[PDB]
Amino acid sequence: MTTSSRYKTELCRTYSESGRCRYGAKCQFAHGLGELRQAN
Ligand SMILES: [Zn+2]
Repeated sequence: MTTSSRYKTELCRTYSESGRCRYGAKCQFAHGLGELRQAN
């Protein structure tokens, strides 16, 4: 069963290198590629 929602499916890829960080300081997913649940 696990969580019945869970956050997004993205990940701090190149972002973590001070790039963009769609959620600077608050990033957990939404960022560069982030296609865990779309190719992984
Ligand atoms: Zn980030």
